[PDB]
Amino acid sequence: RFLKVKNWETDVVLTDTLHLKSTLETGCTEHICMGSIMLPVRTKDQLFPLAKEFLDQYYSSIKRFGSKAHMDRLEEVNKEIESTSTYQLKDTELIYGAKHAWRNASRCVGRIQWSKLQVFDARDCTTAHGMFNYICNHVKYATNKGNLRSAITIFPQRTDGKHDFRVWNSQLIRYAGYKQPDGSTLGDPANVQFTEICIQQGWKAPRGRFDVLPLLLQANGNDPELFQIPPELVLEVPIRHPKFDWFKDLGLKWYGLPAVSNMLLEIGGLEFSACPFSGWYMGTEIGVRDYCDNSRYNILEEVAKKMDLDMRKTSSLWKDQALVEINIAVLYSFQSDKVTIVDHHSATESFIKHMENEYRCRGGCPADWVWIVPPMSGSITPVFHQEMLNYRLTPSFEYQPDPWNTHVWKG
Amino acid sequence: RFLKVKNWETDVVLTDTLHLKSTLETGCTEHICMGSIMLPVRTKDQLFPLAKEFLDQYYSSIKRFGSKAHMDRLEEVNKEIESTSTYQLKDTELIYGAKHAWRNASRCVGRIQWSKLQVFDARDCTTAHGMFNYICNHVKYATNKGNLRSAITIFPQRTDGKHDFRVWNSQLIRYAGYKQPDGSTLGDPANVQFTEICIQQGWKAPRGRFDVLPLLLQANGNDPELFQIPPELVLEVPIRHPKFDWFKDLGLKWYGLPAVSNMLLEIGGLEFSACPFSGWYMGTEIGVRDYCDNSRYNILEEVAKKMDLDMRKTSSLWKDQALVEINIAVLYSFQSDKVTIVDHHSATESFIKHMENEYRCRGGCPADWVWIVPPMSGSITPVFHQEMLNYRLTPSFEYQPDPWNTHVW
Ligand code: HEM
Ligand code: HEM
Ligand SMILES: C[C@H](O)[C@H](O)C1=Nc2c(nc(N)[nH]c2=O)NC1
Ligand SMILES: C[C@H](O)[C@H](O)C1=Nc2c(nc(N)[nH]c2=O)NC1
Ligand SMILES: NC(=[NH2+])NCCC[C@H](N)C(=O)O
Ligand SMILES: NC(=[NH2+])NCCC[C@H](N)C(=O)O
Ligand SMILES: [Zn+2]
Repeated sequence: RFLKVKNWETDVVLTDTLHLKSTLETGCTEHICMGSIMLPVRTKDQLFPLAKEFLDQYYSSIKRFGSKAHMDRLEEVNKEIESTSTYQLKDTELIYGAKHAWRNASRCVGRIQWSKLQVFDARDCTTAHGMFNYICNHVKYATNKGNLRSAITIFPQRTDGKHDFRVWNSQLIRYAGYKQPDGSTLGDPANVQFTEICIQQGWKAPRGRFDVLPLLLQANGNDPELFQIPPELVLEVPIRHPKFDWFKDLGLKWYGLPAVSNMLLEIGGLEFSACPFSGWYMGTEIGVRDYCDNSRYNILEEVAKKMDLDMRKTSSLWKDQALVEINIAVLYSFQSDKVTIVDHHSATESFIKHMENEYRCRGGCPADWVWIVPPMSGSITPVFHQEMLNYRLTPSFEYQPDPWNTHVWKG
Repeated sequence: RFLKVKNWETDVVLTDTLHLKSTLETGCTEHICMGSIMLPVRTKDQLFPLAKEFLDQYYSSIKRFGSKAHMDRLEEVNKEIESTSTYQLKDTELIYGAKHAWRNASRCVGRIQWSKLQVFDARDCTTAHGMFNYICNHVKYATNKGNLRSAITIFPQRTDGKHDFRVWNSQLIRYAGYKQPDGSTLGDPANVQFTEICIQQGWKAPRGRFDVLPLLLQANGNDPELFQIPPELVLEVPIRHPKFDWFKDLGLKWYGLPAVSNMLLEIGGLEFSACPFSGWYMGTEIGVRDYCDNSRYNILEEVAKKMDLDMRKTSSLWKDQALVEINIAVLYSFQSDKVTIVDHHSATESFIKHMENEYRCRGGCPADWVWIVPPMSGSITPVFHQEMLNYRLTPSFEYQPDPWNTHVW
């Protein structure tokens, strides 16, 4: 069955067939849509099928479907599964898998870059210190002195679920958050719980507004260990405004490398629980969400005062005016320091081209409108006017429970 | 069964049971979400259950579920259907149904006012002139000299599909759109077509930027007729800026009464194909969408120019800067002339309050996030952080084919 999506600003209509290759569920039903809900070990029995589907997808991609190599590989994997209850991916398959998990990530607006992902194979890693070393190398490679390069580091896959590798941080680089006894929060409120865990594990917190958190790494199911990322490897950008000189006085800054590190990467049934990946920021992530969310740094009021805006009534749109300025500042500061970053207009325009290309060459592009449309100026970006279909393809990136909720402490 | 929705800014969690009474489909399936797609006569056998469902909910609301009156009514309607192959709602039922259709409109952010809807029963209507009269009265009543009042006028229900009442305009009051020789478009591009169908009908068009279109009314299935709305009944607002004295020079204006007229109202299986309704504007509808959409008035560049902003590269956010000033202008203009209007911050805050009331008093509130979150400053409004469940409840307002693609002169 064919499904069509229309762009209401350009009348361009596209046909989606790729959704037929989707077997996973969305969370919605014929009677209800859960499109705005944030969060809507395997056995041989179930592993064989998943491996085959994947290998079939892989061999078709290299134009070797049905070849001897394809058949030999399928036989080899099946023997290995029956013989060990699992199987190891070849390097080529891992790279293909990682790239496609990105290509299939419906919430990511930066997918036009999917094929250029640098994949670091850390499957030979066995200890927390080893993990730290791999992570430091990823950060330095990806940061590339400001000329950011997309990358992902893949640690050993899950086996019995009791020997998991996990990066307890939600992002490799992030600022600590501290709940004060007067009820206020110093730093980033989003990371208060994790910061408390770090302190308990022994981290000596400098209790500032922008303290880079330490890495809390778990290897082979052991208790996590603390490590400090070499400061020389953490690139930060002081935020200033091109017209307002008092902006710099707000004492704001952010890190240049966004590296999600708490997701699970699934490839051919295999589960990679520690797979930190990084790209580069879209301005609004920082300027709109990290700085202006009421539950994050929440700087709107202060910026509004400095601008001497009429804050007596919302209809003055003081919040909106300030939001724009803060976002102009974030983009300007990053550009001035030559640290890669993309504004939402540029990012969304590129996503539309990528999407159309994907329909034509792949038969579709699963996309989550709720996440794709920028958190500011929605309708003045092309994606707002673009109908999208959301469905789950594999390989894929999945959410997983925070480790502190499930880890069996060994002492 | 029971579903929970969380607000990530307030951590508040609400439980939804109301979705269980859902009947219609959503467009989605367990393998695919069509949440962002704009567009995802009955027989006696089909009607019977629908009527029962409605009366059952109506009587339950007045606290007399399973009463003699309830039973009698169901039996009465039951009989009427068997004979006339349909039935007539009592006035009380018509009012209850219309109010609930609004209550159930998942794409409406202004539902906190749902119970105050004024309903004008125009079922006794029979001609295009009669319809024109009813519409004029609705406009005057709703405009109320700028102190807007919500209202809906309900014309005769569907019978056989060959005797349908329809308002061909998409809104009671909208501006004309003409295709210039310049290749460009004069007026509102969204109505370029409908405009043509009217100009074709003899409408002498002033061919200006903002020309109030004429009503094209269809009664009892006959072909439609034209009518000019008394200019004294159309409240318009000149758009100026609280700081950019030059803004007014732009020469822009918008009407104060937003009145959707191309939808179909379903109550107890009965279909009301002509049911224009009006409320009042949320600022962004005009400032962000009507003025800044690329396929609408598309006025960003021009405004950014006058503001003398660096339009060389997108990263200067000139588009965003201008967008905000404009929207400040709309709210200022309307407020200056005492014409009801609500900003997106106030409107979304009220919707959150409404959702909570609805959850505690009805077990839920169907809502389409894609439409509820305003087209600008999304995450700066509380609804952005609010998980919502979208489902179809009845009575309801449904989309319907433009008549000029079904009629037959
Ligand atoms: C190259 C630059 C990249 C840009 C500009 C980009 C942009 C974005 C943005 C704006 C979001 C939403 C983030 C949020 O709201 O928290 C996102 C989500 C996502 N992206 Fe990307 N991305 C990039 C690279 C990557 C890479 C390297 C991968 C994977 C290898 C990826 C995987 C994902 C996934 C899985 C999500 C959803 C994460 C979640 O659910 O929290 N992205 N991306
Ligand atoms: C009184 C103030 C009202 C406010 C502030 C309000 C606000 C809104 C807004 C902002 C939208 C989206 C419009 C768009 O993007 O095109 C909308 C849609 C809608 N509203 Fe309301 N509304 C009001 C009254 C009404 C009334 C009186 C009814 C019906 C009795 C109603 C039924 C609906 C429906 C069915 C939609 C979706 C229409 C579509 O699909 O195009 N609204 N409303
Ligand atoms: C409840 C709602 O789904 C939630 O607030 C949303 N979060 C996000 C979103 N979009 C992005 N990119 N990131 C989010 O965290 N859209 C909506
Ligand atoms: C494609 C997408 O569904 C479309 O652009 C949208 N239109 C609208 C929307 N929301 C409102 N209120 N009105 C629209 O017309 N959300 C998204
Ligand atoms: N563009 C990216 N790679 N984003 C990753 C998510 C980062 C997160 N949204 C933040 O603001 O820190
Ligand atoms: N608030 C309302 N009643 N809106 C009805 C829809 C009007 C439409 N969005 C417009 O800008 O013309
Ligand atoms: Zn859905």
